[PDB]
Amino acid sequence: GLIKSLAEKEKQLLERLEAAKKEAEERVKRAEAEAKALLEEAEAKAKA
Amino acid sequence: KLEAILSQEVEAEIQALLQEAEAKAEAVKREAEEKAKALLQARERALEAQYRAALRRAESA
Repeated sequence: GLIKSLAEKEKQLLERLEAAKKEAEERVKRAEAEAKALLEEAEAKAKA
Repeated sequence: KLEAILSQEVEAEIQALLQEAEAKAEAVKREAEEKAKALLQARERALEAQYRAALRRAESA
């Protein structure tokens, strides 16, 4: 006599999991972006 | 109480992921640094050759 417990709890724990995956990706990216920018410096030196 | 268990179980996987996803963000930085070193160590060496040749030529000349 109250489906709001299991219904509306699933849709917050599942949404909290997605936000975990986002800042998992949107941070692991940053490391790959940092890498690009490093190997640019790795030329700026070589040409210098 | 149970449920607060289920919520103490998620905030746990969602550090496992965030631990896995910042133990690659180094691996990317390691292999990128171990790249750049080697991408400039061969270059260092190349200039010697291109200079060892150029000065010898200029000795003979």
